[PDB]
Amino acid sequence: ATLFIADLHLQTEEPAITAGFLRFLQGEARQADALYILGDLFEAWIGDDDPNPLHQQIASAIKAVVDAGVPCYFIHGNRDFLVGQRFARQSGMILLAEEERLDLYGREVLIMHGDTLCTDDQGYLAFRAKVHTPWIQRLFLALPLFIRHRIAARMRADSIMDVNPQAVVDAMERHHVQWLIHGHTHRPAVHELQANGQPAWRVVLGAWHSEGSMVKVTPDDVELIHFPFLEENLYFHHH
Ligand SMILES: CN(c1ccccc1C(=O)Nc1ccc(S(=O)(=O)N2CCN(c3cc(C(F)(F)F)cc(Cl)n3)CC2)cc1)S(C)(=O)=O
Ligand SMILES: [Mn+2]
Ligand SMILES: [Mn+2]
Repeated sequence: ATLFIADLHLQTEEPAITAGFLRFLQGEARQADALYILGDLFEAWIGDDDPNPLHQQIASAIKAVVDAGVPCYFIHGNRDFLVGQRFARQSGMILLAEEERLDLYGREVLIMHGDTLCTDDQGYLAFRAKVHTPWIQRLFLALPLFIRHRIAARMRADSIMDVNPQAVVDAMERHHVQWLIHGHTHRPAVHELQANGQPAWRVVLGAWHSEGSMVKVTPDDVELIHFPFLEENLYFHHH
């Protein structure tokens, strides 16, 4: 089986989510054929030179899954678009483009973070166009670390709408697929539509707010799965 997760929004202020992700990496992830992280792994990112210890802890935990034989892939989200090749090397992850077409046990499946499907939010799209401009990224990354931290703290306070239906059909027909997996919208669901004159499905991941969420693809089915962060130890009413 192949696993997909997204929108964990890891941050030091939310240690329970970090604990849940480490348990996931130590258990379920080790049995997968591959692990895809479709964006928003971190709540924020200001560059791979950030000494934030959470970054090194996450990188080591993912690297252990990679060393165990499970290839791990990453597509950027709107929160962590500055994740670069230095962190990819530390974690063992492979960085993918904003859109990729996968063969999963015969299925042609398109994957993306999903924010590019939100073509009605012109305000966010203008932000995305700016922060994805290469010279703007290079200029920001050249700033001192403490300056970048101050900018990000203010910009987070300065800065979710849903996808546009026609944008979904356009992407699914551009890639000629009947399956699409994405996150960003934080609305876990399975939507049936029509693309390429045939039934098609858009599978949406959930954010790691109170419980975990993943999509598991097998040769036989597609599974949207919700699970608790930590080991809920059972313990023991009247008639
Ligand atoms: C969907 N959302 C939005 C909806 C509408 C609009 C935006 C978003 C949105 O995604 N905003 C957002 C994303 C990441 C962070 S950040 O803290 O991680 N960080 C990243 C690096 N970053 C700069 C800064 C610059 C420069 F200073 F030059 F401007 C350049 C460059 Cl290249 N990167 C500083 C900030 C902070 C805010 S929403 C509800 O916010 O989630
Ligand atoms: Mn998200
Ligand atoms: Mn997002």
